[PDB]
Amino acid sequence: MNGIPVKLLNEAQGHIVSLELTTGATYRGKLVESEDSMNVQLRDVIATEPQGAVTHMDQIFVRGSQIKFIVVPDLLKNAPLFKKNSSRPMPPI
Amino acid sequence: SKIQVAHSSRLANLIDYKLRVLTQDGRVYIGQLMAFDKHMNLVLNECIEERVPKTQLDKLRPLNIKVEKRVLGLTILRGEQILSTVVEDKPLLSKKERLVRDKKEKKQAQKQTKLRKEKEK
Amino acid sequence: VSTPELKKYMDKKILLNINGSRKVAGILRGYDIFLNVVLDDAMEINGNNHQLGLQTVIRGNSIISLEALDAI
Amino acid sequence: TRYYCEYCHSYLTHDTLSVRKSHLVGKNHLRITADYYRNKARDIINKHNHKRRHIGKRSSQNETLKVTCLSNKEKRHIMHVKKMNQKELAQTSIDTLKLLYDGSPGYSKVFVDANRFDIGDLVKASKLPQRANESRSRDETCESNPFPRLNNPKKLEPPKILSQWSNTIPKTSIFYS
Amino acid sequence: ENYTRLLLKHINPNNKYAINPSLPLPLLEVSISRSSKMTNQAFLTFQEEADRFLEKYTALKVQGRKVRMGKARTNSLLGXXXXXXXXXXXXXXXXXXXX
Amino acid sequence: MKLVNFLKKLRNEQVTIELKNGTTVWGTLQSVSPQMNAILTDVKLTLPQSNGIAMASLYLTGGQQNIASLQYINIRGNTIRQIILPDSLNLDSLLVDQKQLNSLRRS
RNA sequence: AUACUUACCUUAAGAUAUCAGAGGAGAUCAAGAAGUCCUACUGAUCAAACAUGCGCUUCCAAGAAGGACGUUAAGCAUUUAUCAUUGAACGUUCAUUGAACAUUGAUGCAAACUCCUUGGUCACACACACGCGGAAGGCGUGUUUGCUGACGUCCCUUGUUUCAAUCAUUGGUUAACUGAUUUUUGGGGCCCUUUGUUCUUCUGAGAAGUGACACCAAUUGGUGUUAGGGGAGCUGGGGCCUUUCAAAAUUUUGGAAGGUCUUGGUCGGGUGGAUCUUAUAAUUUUUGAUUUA
Ligand SMILES: [Zn+2]
Repeated sequence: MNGIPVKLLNEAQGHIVSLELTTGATYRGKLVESEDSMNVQLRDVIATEPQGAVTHMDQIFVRGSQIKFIVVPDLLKNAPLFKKNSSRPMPPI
Repeated sequence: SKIQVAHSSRLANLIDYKLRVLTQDGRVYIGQLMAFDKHMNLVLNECIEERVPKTQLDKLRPLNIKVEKRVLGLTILRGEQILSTVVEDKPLLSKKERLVRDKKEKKQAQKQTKLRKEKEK
Repeated sequence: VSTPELKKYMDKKILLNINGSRKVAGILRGYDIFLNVVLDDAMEINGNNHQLGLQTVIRGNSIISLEALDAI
Repeated sequence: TRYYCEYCHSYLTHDTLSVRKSHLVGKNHLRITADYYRNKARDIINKHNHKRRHIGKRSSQNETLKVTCLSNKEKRHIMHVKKMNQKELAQTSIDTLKLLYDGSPGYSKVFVDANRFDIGDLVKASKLPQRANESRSRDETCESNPFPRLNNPKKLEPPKILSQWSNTIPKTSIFYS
Repeated sequence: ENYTRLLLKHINPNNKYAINPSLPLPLLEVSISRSSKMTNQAFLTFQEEADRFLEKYTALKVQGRKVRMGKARTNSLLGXXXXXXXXXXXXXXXXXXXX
Repeated sequence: MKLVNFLKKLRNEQVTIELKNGTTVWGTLQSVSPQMNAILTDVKLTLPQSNGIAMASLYLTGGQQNIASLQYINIRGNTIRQIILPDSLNLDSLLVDQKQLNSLRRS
């Protein structure tokens, strides 16, 4: 399945992220819902074109394979996904 | 940088090191890797991203280089648009300290499972 | 594997930016697991306008992003 | 297959999109979630630095000053007071301009929080599902409140003051109400 | 030649200390020994121009605390090579050293 | 039948690597990954005569002061264009592929 | 906590060292398959962990390294601050109409100050050559396992260090002397940022404890902490010495035992996780559209 980083992207739902795209566009806004395939949907999006302008989308849906990176907020530095030793409470049967 | 990186270590051994991962654009990300995956999606804590400008690139040609850094902090970079990663700083806490820390984490985890077994009773 | 969450945009006028400067505005008639997109009344906007026929379908490789021009 | 929820410490027997959405919107998940994030921050603020403090090696040390310790009950009390006060100073915002522009022609489009058009569609969409049992909007014009001092508004509130220095105020104000 | 003192013996082993002394003194001989007796002491050897540069000194080290200069009591080996027999002198000094 | 296993027989061997960018890399293989993420200690890497993206990607990797001498470089598989083996090595030994042999006995 | 109702969902596969023999599966056709599979069998290589060494190698105190998402700072130099249509005057200027961040910037060159975080500001010594415990890597040896772990000891102290006196015990020499250890008292130094004046609680160094404590939400839920040092017992490893036995030609090797020193510690499973194969070289990260022609 997923692996740690896209699990983090599944964690940072509804919080102010910033995306660069491969075009150089860095969308920024609240993260409505990410998928496992890194297609991410965003709201109140403020966009920076490659030309240097800035605009405001309301409701964007950027495809995963043109994301350059994504920045989540800082606090997720401390996240239970990163805990190397948290033991599993008897998986279901 | 005289850092003397571990001659038999790969990604999982490189954890919590300060990396200098480099991309297809030629942008550099600098920060603590805290996780990777199969596709080499990295997280990068406290990350700073540096470019060279097109103009400073002329000075880079065959020296002091005005690299442009923006600060991306906790970012989570992708395995598609990267090139290669190297290691820039060793982590904060040494091998004995990391080892004792992992011991304490495991003891606390076993204890939390004992508490789950107690609440289950 | 997972089909995308374009269900909110199901009848609402969206604007793809296709590929880097192509910008196509239509109504989202369909989506598959690859983000291949069936648009109705595609009207390619150059910064001059050009209409693109009744129905169209656009490759989910070429699609970079899409905005909901209609309110939700 | 199995989706372990690290907060809830429960499992999802088979991962799919809908059980993920329904779980992450679930109130149990949000409660354990909020407890955890608050918890990590109060741990990191509580956790003392305890640096190595590499002590250097050094005539003019003739003056000697008295330290001031406290009792363990006094320590615990003043720490509790500081905890409550940090928690106040973080949470508190400043009202004023809401209470200042109360009568205004376009107060009820601009400060009434989701009539602004910019953040406006959020608070309708950010409204929680209201499954359990049990707005001054744009309609307001000038002629709703013609003359605000007919129907008595409350006065401007008197400004707030540190209780630590509340004893040192001007006694006996000029001009009694 | 000139011997300098208080020159921070825990800087390096052999060549990086020769780089750090030449950097803060931005010479053809900078002898520094790892033995316990000669620890915070070093000897640079250029003789009259070296006497002029020693007369120029106020010099602090890259690790910190100020270095005191002084004239060499006998010579360095490079001064004896400049004055050049000498191989017999090196043999006699080695024979005195092993004694 | 994949040939990455070939490279997996090449730990502690000294190759060069030319990348899809145009970067040339000199330094031993410590390992290689399933999808050919090749990790390489004791690199010095060069850029032949130029590509500005490659100029940036060269300088920015530290220790540039145009040979850049680096302790340890992981290289992603889809960046490795071609890889020049040492000529001392005998190809007749390595391509035998004990897995392919066993599969011939499995048939 | 229990009940009821609704909504959603229920299984990708395989392997876990590799190679060669011993034996098995004692191979359903007239003495035999070939192969393939397993193993507390053995041999070889590899991987991982642990221990020990390497007279290994490198780095560890006003300055050195790194940073400023700071200033001096409008420091100095350069450049740029829309298009289309119509009218008028001599390509330009002005006016009207329609369409779509920032000049105190941006770019280049530096330079200086201030500030920030880290580090053995160790032990020794302060002198005329040609030390232990730290941190990071490399190599060697040995053990163990072929993935990993989960599921089904005692005592003292915690401000430290040194010096003198008193007393106790033990050893030696001829009641005296010397040495060691422990307790008490006192002085000197260093330090108390131990910032809450100290593993947790309480009291103003002492007392208690090793499920408890601390705290945020609404008794319940969540996270963290339960330490550090020293000594002894026991155990593991290395080095030296002695004795015995075997082999080879007094010497070498191997095994055992004792002493001394140093370092470290105090069977199963439809379980999950990790690694690697296969789907998987077709639009979403690894089988190329980032050398700009
Ligand atoms: Zn949950």
